[PDB]
Amino acid sequence: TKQAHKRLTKEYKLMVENPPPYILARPNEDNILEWHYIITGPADTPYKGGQYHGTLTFPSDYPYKPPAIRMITPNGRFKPNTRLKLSMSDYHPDTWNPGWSVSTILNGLLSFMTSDEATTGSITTSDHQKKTLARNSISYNTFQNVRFKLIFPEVVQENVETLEKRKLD
Amino acid sequence: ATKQAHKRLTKEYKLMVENPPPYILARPNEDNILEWHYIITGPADTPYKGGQYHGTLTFPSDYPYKPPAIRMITPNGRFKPNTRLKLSMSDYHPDTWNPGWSVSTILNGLLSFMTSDEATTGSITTSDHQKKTLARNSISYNTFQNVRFKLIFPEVVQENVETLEKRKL
Amino acid sequence: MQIFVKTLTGKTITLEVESSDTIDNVKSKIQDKEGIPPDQQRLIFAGKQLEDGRTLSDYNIQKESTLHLVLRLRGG
Amino acid sequence: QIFVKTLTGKTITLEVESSDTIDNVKSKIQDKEGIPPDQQRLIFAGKQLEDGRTLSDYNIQKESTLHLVLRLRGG
Repeated sequence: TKQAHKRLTKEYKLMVENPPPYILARPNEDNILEWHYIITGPADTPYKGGQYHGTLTFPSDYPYKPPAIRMITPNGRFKPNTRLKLSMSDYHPDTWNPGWSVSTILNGLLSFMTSDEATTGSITTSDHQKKTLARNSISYNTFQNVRFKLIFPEVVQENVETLEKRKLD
Repeated sequence: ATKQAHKRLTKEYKLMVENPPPYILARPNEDNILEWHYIITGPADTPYKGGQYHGTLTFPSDYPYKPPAIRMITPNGRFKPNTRLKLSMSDYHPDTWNPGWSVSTILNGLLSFMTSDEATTGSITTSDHQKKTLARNSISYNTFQNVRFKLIFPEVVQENVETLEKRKL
Repeated sequence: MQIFVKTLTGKTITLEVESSDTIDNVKSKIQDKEGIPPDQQRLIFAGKQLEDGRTLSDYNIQKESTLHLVLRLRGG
Repeated sequence: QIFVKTLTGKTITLEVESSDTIDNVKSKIQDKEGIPPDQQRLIFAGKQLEDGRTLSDYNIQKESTLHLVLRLRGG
């Protein structure tokens, strides 16, 4: 659709100019409504050093409804490939501000992932499992994530170089 | 699933393996003879050209005396997903039903009504850009966002991954 | 020439038609071959409904092409 | 006088006191921006803040920069 294409094209430029900290995102070149994000685990969180691939599927009525949020890389916090039930705290739960940027949505997602709140899609693991999946996340996206190789071919090239350096030390 | 329904649907399945109707591939659930799954390939000279549309025919336990419930799962722009579609040969018309009608005729009625523009219960109003957009995204939807498609058509999921990889080359 | 028509019960019949024959003429020939309610059904080719006034040549229906009968309930 | 980076990326200044509650801080943010406090979440050096507390509970020195991230709730 024309309205969402122009808005999401603007969102991408704003994100290219100033990406949100720890978050990279770009739209699928064959579908502007489907964005693919990569979350880098913050230092204080057990997800440190993790490469976390997920999708942001914007509805056809964009920008009037929220997107569907999923996570693909095994991480220990969310069930992979499961739509996350995230709503906006309000008197009416079905409230969506049409003016929230994509960077605002992703920053809120990371802030939720760093917390311990539960929702539809939240899984309960330990901290040793979140650290283990954080270490193997780069390997997963490079070899076991078909959508990662299609959307992020250059990041796959950064991953293979990274893993070779991980053999050192 | 009665003995009479099981014999009929097995014969109807056998007839559709030998002579499948154009653009329509269908087979039942191995664990439920009554739950059939179809794949409509979008015909040419229609905005659905090249689309991969997955749906279901839920036959009642007392088949062949009551009509099945027709649905479509893949976002298509013609029908509301996961909603019972009111078609001539469907559970919306029980009194008109004839047990002698073949399963291929039921699917051809769904396909022909899909490529037309007559309104019915379950149909939606979209533009041509929206129909063609969903036709392009249909393969990616059934491959990664359709669990039932992955369980019923695992080999088509593999063909779809091959199709998408080559398109990204 | 000859064409084929799959009836509602899955049966296949053979019709002797000409490219000039209208879809309505074809439906009438079906009724001659076997008692048919023409107003009650429609013919399909290439996954799309065929209109009565148009010809097989207009629809590019060549020889040995198979047409399919689907039910046409008008009372929604 | 403290600063908080809004969702738009801009930085706004707030007339506050260490005695004032986090909720009142968000009310001033709503007066400035329009985002209601229910839809607000504030971070400071890598940790969030609770509405029932005040500014002194997090020992926030005057003229500090805070990051406003959009809250997101789920059940």
